[PDB]
Amino acid sequence: VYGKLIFNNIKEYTPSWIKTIPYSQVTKPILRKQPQIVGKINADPKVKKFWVFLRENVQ
Amino acid sequence: VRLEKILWEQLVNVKAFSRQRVIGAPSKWYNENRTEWFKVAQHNAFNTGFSGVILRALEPLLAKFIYRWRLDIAHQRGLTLEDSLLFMDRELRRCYFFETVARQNLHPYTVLFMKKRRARYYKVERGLRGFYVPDWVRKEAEERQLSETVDNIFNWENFVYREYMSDMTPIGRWTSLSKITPLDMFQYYGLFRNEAWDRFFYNEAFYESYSEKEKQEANGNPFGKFNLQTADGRAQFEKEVNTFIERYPFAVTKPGQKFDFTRFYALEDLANKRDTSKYDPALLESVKNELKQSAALPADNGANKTKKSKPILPDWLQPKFGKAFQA
Amino acid sequence: APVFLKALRYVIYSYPLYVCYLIKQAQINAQG
Amino acid sequence: MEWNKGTYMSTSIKKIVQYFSVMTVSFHDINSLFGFFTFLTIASQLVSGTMLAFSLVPEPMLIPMVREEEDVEDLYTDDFFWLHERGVDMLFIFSYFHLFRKIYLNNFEYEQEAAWKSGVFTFLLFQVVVFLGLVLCCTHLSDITLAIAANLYDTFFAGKGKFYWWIFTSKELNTDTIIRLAYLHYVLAFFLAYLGLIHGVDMHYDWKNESSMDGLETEMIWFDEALSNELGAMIEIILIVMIVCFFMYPEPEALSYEFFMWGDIGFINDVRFLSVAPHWYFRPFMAWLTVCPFHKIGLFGLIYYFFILFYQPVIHGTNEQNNYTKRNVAFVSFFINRSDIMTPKYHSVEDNLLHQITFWLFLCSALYVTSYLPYGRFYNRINGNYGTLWSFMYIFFYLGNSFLRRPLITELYLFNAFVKSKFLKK
Amino acid sequence: FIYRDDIGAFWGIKGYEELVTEVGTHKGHNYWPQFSFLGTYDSGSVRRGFQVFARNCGNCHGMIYKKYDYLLDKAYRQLELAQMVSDFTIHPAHQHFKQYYYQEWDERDRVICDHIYPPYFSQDQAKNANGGVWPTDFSKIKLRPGGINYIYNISTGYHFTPPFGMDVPKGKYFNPYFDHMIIGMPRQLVDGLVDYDDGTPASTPQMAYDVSNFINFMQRRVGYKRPDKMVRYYMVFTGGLLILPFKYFKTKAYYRNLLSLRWEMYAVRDGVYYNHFKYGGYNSRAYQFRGYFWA
Amino acid sequence: GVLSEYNQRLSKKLHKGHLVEDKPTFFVTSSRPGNFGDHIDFKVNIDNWFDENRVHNEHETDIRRTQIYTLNAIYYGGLLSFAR
Ligand SMILES: CCCCCCCCCCCCCCCCCC(=O)OC[C@H](COP(=O)([O-])OCC(O)COP(=O)([O-])OC[C@@H](COC(=O)CCCCCCCCCCCCCCCCC)OC(=O)CCCCCCCCCCCCCCCCC)OC(=O)CCCCCCCCCCCCCCCCC
Ligand SMILES: CCCCCCCCCCCCCCCCCC(=O)OC[C@H](COP(=O)([O-])OCC(O)COP(=O)([O-])OC[C@@H](COC(=O)CCCCCCCCCCCCCCCCC)OC(=O)CCCCCCCCCCCCCCCCC)OC(=O)CCCCCCCCCCCCCCCCC
Ligand SMILES: CCCCCCCCCCCCCCCCCC(=O)OC[C@H](COP(=O)([O-])OCC[N+](C)(C)C)OC(=O)CCCCCCCCCCCCCCCCC
Ligand SMILES: CCCCCCCCCCCCCCCCCC(=O)OC[C@H](COP(=O)([O-])OCC[N+](C)(C)C)OC(=O)CCCCCCCCCCCCCCCCC
Ligand SMILES: COC1=C(OC)C(=O)C(C/C=C(\C)CC/C=C(\C)CC/C=C(/C)CC/C=C(/C)CC/C=C(/C)CC/C=C(\C)CC/C=C(\C)CCC=C(C)C)=C(C)C1=O
Ligand SMILES: CCCCCCCC/C=C/CCCCCCCC(=O)OC[C@H](COP(=O)(O)OCCN)OC(=O)CCCCCCC/C=C/CCCCCCCC
Ligand SMILES: CCCCCCCC/C=C\CCCCCCCC(=O)OC[C@H](COP(=O)(O)OCCN)OC(=O)CCCCCCC/C=C\CCCCCCCC
Ligand code: HEC
Ligand code: HEM
Ligand code: HEM
Repeated sequence: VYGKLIFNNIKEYTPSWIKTIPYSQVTKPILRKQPQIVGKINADPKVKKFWVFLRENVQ
Repeated sequence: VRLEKILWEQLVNVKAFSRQRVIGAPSKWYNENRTEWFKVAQHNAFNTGFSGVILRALEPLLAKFIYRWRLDIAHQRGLTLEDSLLFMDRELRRCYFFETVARQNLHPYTVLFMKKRRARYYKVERGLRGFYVPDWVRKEAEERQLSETVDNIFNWENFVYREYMSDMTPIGRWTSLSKITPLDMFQYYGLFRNEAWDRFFYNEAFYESYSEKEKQEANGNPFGKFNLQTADGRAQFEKEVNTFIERYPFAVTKPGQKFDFTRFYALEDLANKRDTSKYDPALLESVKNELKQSAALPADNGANKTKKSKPILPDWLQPKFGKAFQA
Repeated sequence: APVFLKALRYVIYSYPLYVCYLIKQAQINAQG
Repeated sequence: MEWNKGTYMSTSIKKIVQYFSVMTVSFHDINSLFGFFTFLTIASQLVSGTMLAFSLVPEPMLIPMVREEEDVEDLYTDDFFWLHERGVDMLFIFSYFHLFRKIYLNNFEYEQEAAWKSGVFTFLLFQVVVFLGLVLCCTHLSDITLAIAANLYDTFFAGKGKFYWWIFTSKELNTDTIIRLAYLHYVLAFFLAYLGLIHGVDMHYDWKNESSMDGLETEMIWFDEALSNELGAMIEIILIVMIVCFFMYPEPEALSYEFFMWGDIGFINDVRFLSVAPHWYFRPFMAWLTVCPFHKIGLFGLIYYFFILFYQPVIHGTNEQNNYTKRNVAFVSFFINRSDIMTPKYHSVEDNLLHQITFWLFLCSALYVTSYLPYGRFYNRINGNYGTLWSFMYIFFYLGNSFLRRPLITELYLFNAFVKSKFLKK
Repeated sequence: FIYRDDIGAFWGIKGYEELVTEVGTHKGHNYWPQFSFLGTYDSGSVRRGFQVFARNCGNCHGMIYKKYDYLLDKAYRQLELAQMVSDFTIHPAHQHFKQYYYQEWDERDRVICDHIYPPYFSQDQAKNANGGVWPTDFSKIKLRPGGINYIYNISTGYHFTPPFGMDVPKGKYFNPYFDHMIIGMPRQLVDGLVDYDDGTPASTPQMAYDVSNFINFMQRRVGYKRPDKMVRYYMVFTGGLLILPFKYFKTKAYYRNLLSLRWEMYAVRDGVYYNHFKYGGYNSRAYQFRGYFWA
Repeated sequence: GVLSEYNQRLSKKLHKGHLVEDKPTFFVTSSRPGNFGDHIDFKVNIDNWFDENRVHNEHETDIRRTQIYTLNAIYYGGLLSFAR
């Protein structure tokens, strides 16, 4: 879809005629912690303690 | 034994039947371009004879279930016909001959983009089946028409023939595989091939070939010898082109728009000796500039380059800063 | 184009129809 | 043997262990796993079958009584016999589904040859093994199967001599024949595992989930990521088959093809010829035999089916010549004005409707051929079922003719469109 | 694919157009406890069936493959079965494989370990004593039309009369369920023939039902082992259904998790050339291509 | 609740059942090698599953790892029961 076939006569890996987007368009990261997606059962501190116990005693 | 002078050769292959072997100048194997053969065969099949009549009657079905079917499937995945017709899936996946040709000649991008276009869709398809490409990708997919894709296909096929397929000479061969299976072990290649038995020598003249008249006819107007210098001929050509445009939604024009016949007539007149002032100067200038740009080969400008890395050993692998007078 | 290869193709296409013809004749004979 | 250049992969134990612990599998679906289901089932046949080896005494006059007494006194013997019997059917189903899947994908190209032939050979051997197994049942079905096999074998020699005696002693199931056939059955069953291992090693060269080439480079690790999925898919297919069998096969049934297995050789000398029927997997071959009463033509039909199934890559796929091969034609030569034709290229799968139509016609014809028994008591006397005849003819044509699987018009029309579009847009 | 019922072949299975095959299975539903859902053999039914088979049948038929001790855990106990079977005798000529184990030179009372042999020494003696037709061996008799229903139908279906054009030879009887509807067995079941130990009324339908149940109990795939295997199939199917979600988690959701990738293609315009693409790459099967292809 | 997930998820903006971006998106890494230039105009990603496919539990990751191990253990236990 891009265009004509280009052979190895083009030395550069990225030909000049291609388009490079500016820095404005590129989306920026959201460098903040977001709320955890956790269900009711696993949000129970007792269940968390059970998970830790299983991890550090049998796993 | 000599295959020539065998009993069959002595009896049947004789001057009386015009079956004699004629020795001429040595010539390369694969002397006929496959693309040219297909073009001439297509013209003979579709635009001549009862076969032409039948294939013209069935044209709506072929367009519906072959062209539009493929185009719809490709658009669903954000791909164009170029993604399948230019390089077959098999060639992109595993074929070694195409791999060698691409490595020796092609630029990495030509195949990199082809693979990444499918990677886009398939990364999601494998995760969740039934993926439909959104409109923003579909639009850029639909931007490219079939004219440029066929230009690329013809260029690639002609290049492959002229460079590599024109530099081959097949030989009698056994099973290439090293399998101990007797079925595969005793496979015999070289017989039951028409090329093997038609000509025993590289000097023998080629008996069968499309006549120059057939080639010239195939190079004529694809829509059936319309007179572009007459009003009735122009009207017939226009109706034929309009029905073709309707049949092929994304071949030469977007489905919404319509074909511009004045520019095409200007192109044809400029290509041929015929010329006059009946064409607007702006139209002539635009046509000439577009014709120049279409065949122009893109070239690198050598600008907007990134710094070349010159790595140096880390500090902990280098001598410490302090140094005094030894002795 | 070779005579024997062309003949091989013709017999490949035709032999199934020849066997169908033989089967039909056998059915007619078995009918009585 | 300088003509032999070596082997693809050395089957040393360490090399096999490393290859399988490092092998990666691209993301796939259930349809592209039948091959594994074909192997795992074999891995059970070697086990279950072995448990039957310690039970069966090759004496024809004791096999039925021994089986019946071991069903009661011994435990799990009848369970393993049932497992073996149903494993044969499941193996046939999986192998034929795998064959159809690989035919649909146009896996006849040169890079597929090692994968294809190495597979088909195994399939061929599998058939032979199955045949031997039947003879071990010592039922009237085994008697008929052995008689037919001996007749076909003798047809090669034109009925002169006794070249069949070394294995088919007297063309009857006796102690010698049963012993030899049972031991050969065991040996070839265990050889099938090695053949399947070789095929599996070879096929990985160009293994793909679908015809369309996804540009994915990352892959799963076979040992657990792909193995777990394969085992789960096997479980799912077993569940589906059990559900189907529950409705289709109620235990008390008015009639069944298994009733012909009532007779035990030696105990009953009277064979009910009116109701003769094999197991469904060998049903199509006997149906072909009854459809074509001629012995030589029927034998040639069976041999042609198997061998043409073996040589698909050579006949249909691309080779040394990059689609420049000259295919012979019958009628289109006049239309194109050319004695031969260049092999067409755009033989895609997913977007090609002609390929799908032809392949599904072929598959439906095979299913119809396997559907029922022609019942040759008056099948030929009456005008025979035209469906079986047409399906057999189409099976023969599809396997051997490139115009059904690589039609010319697909690329001719595309080139017509290309020329028209380029002319319009220059 | 679509079959015809008026032909006389069930589901398209030819070869049984000269007898009734769909009486109690397809066109009728005769209830049998064993084949019912979560069904099991009725111990009383099999007990009565063995009692009938040991007083009317057996004197003509037998099961060479089977032996009495099959009935130890369901129908009879060891001492009771021994008492019942001690009333019969086996000569050393009966044994299919006399072997060195059987060291008798005369008749002796049977034991539960003895195979079920008829009073005759061989098939030919039975044919001679039964008008030249051999009473079929009930072992493996499951492979008859209607399955367990077969024994029940023939035992009962004697009331109908032959149509015109069919001649019943002397010593033969008309039974529509038998091959060609002519059977050499005279009607055996008559009301009051057998006095049961449990006091059950003795009528020909009840006796036929008990005999059919007993005859089916001795089969291998069907019979005393089928119900437990059916329960086992149910259990395994339940296990597969319950394991499907964990397979989904371990395979498909996992693949979807692995496919959550981010890709970024940048413009690298350093002077370095792409030599590795131009001069690189390997093929495992190169030895199969070298000297053979593309030259 | 147990079934609340289905009810809450029903209110989603997804293209024909697939969660995809509504416009082209391009992501760059500031820690890339210097010889890399700007992002190519090619839209490599159609979907943003890298961010969407997240349970924001960077803390407490080991608990999720143990959960995954437990699910694998259940699957393997069923298979091993059949093998037994
Ligand atoms: C007029 C009479 C007509 C009779 C007709 C009927 C009988 C016909 C067959 C007769 C016997 C020949 C069989 C040939 C092979 C099978 C057929 C075929 O086309 O091959 C398919 C298949 C094609 O392979 P491929 O696709 O090319 O893949 C790569 C190759 O396999 C490359 O392989 P590789 O180089 O990696 O070597 C592999 C080799 C590694 O080698 C070694 O490490 C040692 C090799 C030397 C062993 C020395 C000891 C000899 C005694 C023990 C033999 C054990 C192995 C089995 C040998 C085969 C025969 C039993 O083996 C293994 O890795 C392990 C093997 C697996 C173990 C279990 C095997 C059981 C076989 C039982 C069936 C036998 C075939 C019956 C076929 C019937 C028709 C369908 O070939 C094999 O599977 C080869 C198997 C190994 C053969 C070893 C050498 C055999 C030499 C035979 C000499 C002539 C003997 C004549 C008398 C026979 C009396 C019985
Ligand atoms: C009511 C419904 C009943 C249904 C019954 C079921 C059967 C009927 C057909 C069912 C549907 C089709 C199933 C099979 C095909 C599936 C699709 C497919 O593969 O197509 C792609 C395939 C593409 O082929 P290709 O890629 O061009 O071939 C490459 C080469 O040409 C290489 O190919 P080639 O050039 O070599 O020729 C290929 C093909 C022919 O195909 C072609 O025509 C090739 C070109 C196809 C492209 C399009 C061409 C368009 C122009 C053709 C015009 C032909 C004239 C007809 C004009 C009609 C309009 C006026 O020829 C053959 O393979 C068979 C020839 C056998 C010769 C037998 C001679 C034996 C002589 C010796 C006998 C010895 C024994 C007896 C001795 C007795 C002594 C007394 O085309 C076909 O298969 C053609 C058929 C298209 C679909 C069927 C159309 C209907 C035809 C039958 C109508 C019957 C009506 C009955 C009415 C009854 C009322 C009561
Ligand atoms: C399978 C049984 C094998 C039996 C082997 C017994 C040996 C027989 C030969 C004895 C000596 C007589 C030799 C005569 C001269 C032969 C010369 C010749 O042709 O050279 C060959 C050449 C010779 O080897 P070479 O070319 O390396 O020789 C180099 C020169 N010398 C020997 C001097 C160093 O090699 C071949 O082509 C070998 C062909 C072997 C074919 C084996 C086919 C077996 C098929 C079995 C059945 C398959 C069933 C498949 C499954 C079916 C399922 C339905
Ligand atoms: C509104 C209603 C909604 C509900 C609709 C429900 C529809 C459900 C549909 C489910 C799928 C149905 C399956 C369709 C196909 C049935 C096929 C069939 O009849 O199979 C019967 C058999 C069933 O066994 P069977 O023994 O019961 O056979 C049928 C029995 N009679 C005849 C009585 C009807 O199918 C199988 O088990 C086969 C499965 C694997 C087949 C693999 C292909 C083999 C092909 C070999 C070809 C060999 C060619 C070479 C020969 C040599 C010469 C050329
Ligand atoms: C390349 O592509 C391919 C694939 O991908 C699609 C495939 O899937 C495939 C298919 C793959 C296959 C069929 C392979 C899968 C095989 C299967 C499922 C069956 C075999 C599986 C096995 C695990 C075999 C194990 C064999 C054994 C002998 C070990 C037995 C197992 C266990 C757990 C016991 C281990 C322990 C012991 C032996 C020791 C026990 C005793 C002691 C400790 C006591 C010792 C002390 C004293 C005193 C005795 C192929 C071939 C392929 O090519
Ligand atoms: C154990 C052995 C048992 C007996 C085996 C007997 C085998 C008998 C084989 C008979 C073959 C009959 C056909 C031969 C035709 C040969 C014709 C020929 O060479 O003439 C050339 C002519 C070409 O000329 P034209 O193109 O027409 O001229 C162009 C002019 N501008 O050739 C052809 O067309 C032939 C093409 C097909 C050839 C097929 C050959 C098949 C060979 C198979 C293998 C045979 C092996 C036999 C020994 C086996 C031992 C185990
Ligand atoms: C429906 C058929 C199957 C489908 C086929 C579709 C594709 C067709 C492609 C074209 C195939 C062309 C094949 C042409 C020949 C076919 C011959 C054939 O099949 O046999 C038929 C034909 C006649 O058969 P009938 O049963 O009489 O039929 C009734 C006639 N009124 O058979 C023959 O005549 C064949 C004779 C061949 C004899 C060859 C010589 C054999 C001599 C003995 C050899 C012993 C070798 C021993 C080797 C020992 C080594 C240690
Ligand atoms: C001797 C008087 C017999 C008694 C007592 C019983 N049967 Fe019999 N049976 C006898 C003969 C000679 C035959 C063969 C008839 C023929 O035409 O071949 C039979 C056959 C049967 C059959 C059918 C066998 C078959 O292969 O289809 C059945 C189902 C059968 N007999 C059942 C049966 C029962 C239940 C009996 C006790 C009530 C019984 N038979 C007693 C001779 C004699
Ligand atoms: C006993 C019979 C067979 C067994 C045990 C078997 C086994 C396998 C296995 C395990 C695989 C890899 C998993 C997968 O299928 O995706 C495979 C792939 C494959 N098999 Fe088989 N198979 C058998 C028959 C066949 C047949 C009949 C053919 C062809 C007619 C064949 C050709 C192939 C091909 C082409 C592939 C994939 C290679 C590719 O995609 O290029 N096999 N087989
Ligand atoms: C792929 C491998 C195998 C296949 C395809 C196969 C196939 C068969 C078939 C079709 C039958 C008869 C079917 C029936 O009864 O309806 C059978 C039975 C039998 N098989 Fe196998 N088999 C295989 C492996 C084995 C092995 C390895 C052994 C022994 C080591 C074995 C031993 C037996 C025995 C003894 C019988 C008969 C049992 C009896 O009659 O009681 N099988 N097999």
